Amino acid sequence: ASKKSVRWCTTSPAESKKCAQWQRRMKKVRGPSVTCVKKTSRFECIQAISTEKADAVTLDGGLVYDAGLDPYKLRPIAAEVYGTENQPQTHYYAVAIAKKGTNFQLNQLQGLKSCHTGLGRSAGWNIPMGLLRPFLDWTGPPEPLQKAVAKFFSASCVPCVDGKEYPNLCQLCAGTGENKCACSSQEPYFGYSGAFKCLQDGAGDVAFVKDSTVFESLPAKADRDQYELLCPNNTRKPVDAFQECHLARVPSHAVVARSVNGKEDLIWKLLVKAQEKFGRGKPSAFQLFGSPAGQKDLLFKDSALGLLRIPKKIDSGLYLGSNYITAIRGLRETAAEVELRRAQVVWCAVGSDEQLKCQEWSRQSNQSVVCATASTTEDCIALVLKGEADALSLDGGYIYIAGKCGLVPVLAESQQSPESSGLDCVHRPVKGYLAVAVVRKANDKITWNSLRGKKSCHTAVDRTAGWNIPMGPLFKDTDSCRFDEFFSQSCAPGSDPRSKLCALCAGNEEGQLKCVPNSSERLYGYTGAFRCLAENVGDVAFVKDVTVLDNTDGKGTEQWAKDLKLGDFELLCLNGTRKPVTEAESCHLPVAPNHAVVSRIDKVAHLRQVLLRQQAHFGRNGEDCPGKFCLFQSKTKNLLFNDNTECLAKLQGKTTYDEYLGPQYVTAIAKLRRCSTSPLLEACAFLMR
Repeated sequence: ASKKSVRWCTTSPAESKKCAQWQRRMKKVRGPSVTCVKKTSRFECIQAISTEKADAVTLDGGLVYDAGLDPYKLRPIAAEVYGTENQPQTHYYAVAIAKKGTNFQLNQLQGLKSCHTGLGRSAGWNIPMGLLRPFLDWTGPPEPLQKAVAKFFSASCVPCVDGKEYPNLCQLCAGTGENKCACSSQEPYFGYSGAFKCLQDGAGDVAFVKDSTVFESLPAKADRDQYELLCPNNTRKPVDAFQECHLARVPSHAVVARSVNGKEDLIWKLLVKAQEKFGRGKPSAFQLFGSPAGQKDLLFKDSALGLLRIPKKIDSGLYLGSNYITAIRGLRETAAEVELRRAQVVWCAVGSDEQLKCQEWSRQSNQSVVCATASTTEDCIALVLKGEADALSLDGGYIYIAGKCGLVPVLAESQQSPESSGLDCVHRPVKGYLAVAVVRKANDKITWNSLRGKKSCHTAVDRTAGWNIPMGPLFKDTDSCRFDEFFSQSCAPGSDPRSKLCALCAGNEEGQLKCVPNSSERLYGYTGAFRCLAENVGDVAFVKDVTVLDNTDGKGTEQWAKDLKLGDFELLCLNGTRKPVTEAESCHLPVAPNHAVVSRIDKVAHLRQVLLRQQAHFGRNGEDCPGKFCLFQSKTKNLLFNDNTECLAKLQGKTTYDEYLGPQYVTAIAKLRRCSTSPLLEACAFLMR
């Protein structure tokens, strides 16, 4: 029955027959135990695996999606690999090409001519018609999508579609006689290359193919320049920019297993060894990837050439991706459900209090804003990645992580600048404080190159300009994460009390907790970091440019911050040189960043207008904030937003995270980030295999 073995699920006697020898050639090389379970559809299999009847089965994207839904909750354990020894691939991008010159965008396709790889195919039919659902005027499932499309496009070529039922969908095809619109290579414009030729010849204005088609059809760059890609943000971009400009991403078929009591490891071990003996390119008379003459793709894809272990963090939604899931949703929901989702905004509250404030703003919003809630900030990003969440305001460290996972900044949290300010904050962009390295002019043997082994003064451990920024481009070159083996002695609150990072710190008026991460530690914060330097302790201090000229000119604190000028201190430029705190715009590390609202490039447009409205009513000058719930007033604890940001300000050029955080900041963080891993980060790095 349920021996110490993986029970694979079969959906046809043939498939069931390959699993027969599959099991036996196994005991012969003492690889793991594999018993088969005869079923009659992957779907039956999904039910089996979920009720311990079986343990594994390999499914395709659409089924991986239904397998992961709330009743079964299976998850992808392994991905098939395609391509070849030199170029292995685990996924590709569905794209939309069109001749350069024409100027329609993705949202302006009504009435044009279309070329499709084939009815039912993924890149040529389901993904682009699922996404363009909002423009179809189609009831839903019962009505033939094919009639909705016949009315959307003037004419097209869709192989496999019914000629005398929907003539204009076969109008542009080129097969002759009884082969026009055929569902095979008999129809010239069939498949990827075919749908593409259909664009080249001029029969259509758009072709729905995948990332590589142009490159396989036009080896000459000169030729390829004549083409453009229609991006999901209604913009056009060159053909080798499919990475940042595609409709969707379709992952390789996957082996699924249950979440709870999945038997994963045992399942992978069986796969690891079987790949080793009967894999691709092995002597074996029986091969995992390959089927007899008639049958095809038994258990696995004949074309497959291996399996990759999928990181545990990834579930069915992360594996599929938001664009893919939306395309699926768009092909099975009602014009109602689709419109509701497209219109409302789901915020991802983090924590209980933040969930509460969100529910509240939900009421006052009249449902314009709705709430999803996670435990960590990372899970919130994951929810927005799989389309279950729409937005979330993040700090720079995470804006980056979301930037590496395909997310883009929507609105920035402009700083209120504390004690009063001025209106028109939606267009007046705050620059964010400049991180800098201040040094005493009474010190000539200490310049930003020659810092190794000097006395350093830090605000605190893991603080934007007090640590993360300097230690970043001051450790990028090397590949060690020993930030303690640099700087003889440093004061960095948040470090081991007895290490060299907590040697020069002060204490609680001397006597109590030393180096402790707070005001309870004299030389702490942009205040103590400047004190640590002012009082000849450290050769350098890392704080904000404003810390110097905002604590000097006999304007500081106690006895130390008196009688000390500004032209008395100095900055530390990456350019090796060094001038006064005045020219800090032309001599500084990077710019600390402001928190920003992050989301999917598809949701940006609609998200921006909804947030500016929420601001007009609940904003700092909102015609309803004092009167009824204030956006920027958290239960004093920075919920959903920072309690002292004036308004959400429009990004003015900066539209990516690279543009936003800045080249210098991305560099410091990057180095830093690869020292302290982010399971979600490696999850995203994997999805780009």
